[PDB]
Amino acid sequence: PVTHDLRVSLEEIYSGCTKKMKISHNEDKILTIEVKKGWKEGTKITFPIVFVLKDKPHNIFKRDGSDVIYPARISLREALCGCTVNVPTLDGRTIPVVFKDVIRPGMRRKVPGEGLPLPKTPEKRGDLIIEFEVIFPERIPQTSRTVLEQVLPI
Amino acid sequence: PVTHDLRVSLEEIYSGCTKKMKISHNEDKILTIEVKKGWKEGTKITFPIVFVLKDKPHNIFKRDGSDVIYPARISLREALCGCTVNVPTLDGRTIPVVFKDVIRPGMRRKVPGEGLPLPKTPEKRGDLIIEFEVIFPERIPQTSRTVLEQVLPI
Amino acid sequence: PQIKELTDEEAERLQLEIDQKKDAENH
Amino acid sequence: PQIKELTDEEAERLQLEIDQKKDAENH
Repeated sequence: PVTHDLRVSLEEIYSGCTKKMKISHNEDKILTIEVKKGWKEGTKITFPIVFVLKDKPHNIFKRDGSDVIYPARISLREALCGCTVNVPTLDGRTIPVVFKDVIRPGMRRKVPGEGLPLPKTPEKRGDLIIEFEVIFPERIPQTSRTVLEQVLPI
Repeated sequence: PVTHDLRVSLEEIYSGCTKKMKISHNEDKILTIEVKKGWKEGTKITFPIVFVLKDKPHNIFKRDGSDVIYPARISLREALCGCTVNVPTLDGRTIPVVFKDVIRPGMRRKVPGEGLPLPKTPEKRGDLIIEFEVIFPERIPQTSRTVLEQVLPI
Repeated sequence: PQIKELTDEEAERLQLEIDQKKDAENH
Repeated sequence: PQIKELTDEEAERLQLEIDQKKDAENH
């Protein structure tokens, strides 16, 4: 009744992949493992041994079921005065997504259909969620404080 | 083997309280329930019936075990240019806590010993955690945007 | 089995009943 | 029971062994 962790990258989950696994008991044998589109953490593939699919951490995206989250690290200036976010896609395109209104700390903007394939309807994808991280200045001179007091509301 | 929820306010948990509970089976009988300082959600008091202590929501503080969290809703102006937070205490004092540096969205400042009594050492309290909520302006005129571009770093 | 919280005041008055009932049944 | 991931390349080479072993034991 034996489990071993099968680590799968976001890209593997987006497109599917085949994974080959070596064993010894004492004959060296190969178990092959089709990983179909959009399969979730925990998914069990058993072998008369139980491979349990784990999401490999990715540094651009955080998986949220079939959705994919994108941290957008912008300046406070960008957040107050406007900016363009070049959203990366899982297949390596970039989408400019223009923001005219004030962006708020932790604000989300759904980029529809740029997520993972939903396992059972893999022609239907989840979403890419922009998640804004507004980076404050470490320090503000007395010069700036005095202007900021005049132009920002009480 | 019967459970009934015993809702207890943050103030009751801070100072202790006695709670009286009416029953019928068919005699109306009273179970009394000393609630000692700092008792946590889930705490079971059984009666040959199992009262399970639940935290009543409070609108000023959010309980975090023996710690108490205080949302400080300040303006972006306050966060960039300095402010004084009048921290309320659980016994109704206010503590001014001055911030000179830039306050960051979701920043915490521990106010030591202003939390709940720790159950077994009730002379030793948990902490009050200030949790900052920085409120952005809904809108910024072109006038302000142009100044903000000049005084906030890229 | 019906349970419900009481005030300090409600609870006194209700004991004066289970008492002023265990009075009649102590006869 | 020792398990470990293989590359496409590692896996081929390792079958050529369990094969080029089931060759000797098929004698």
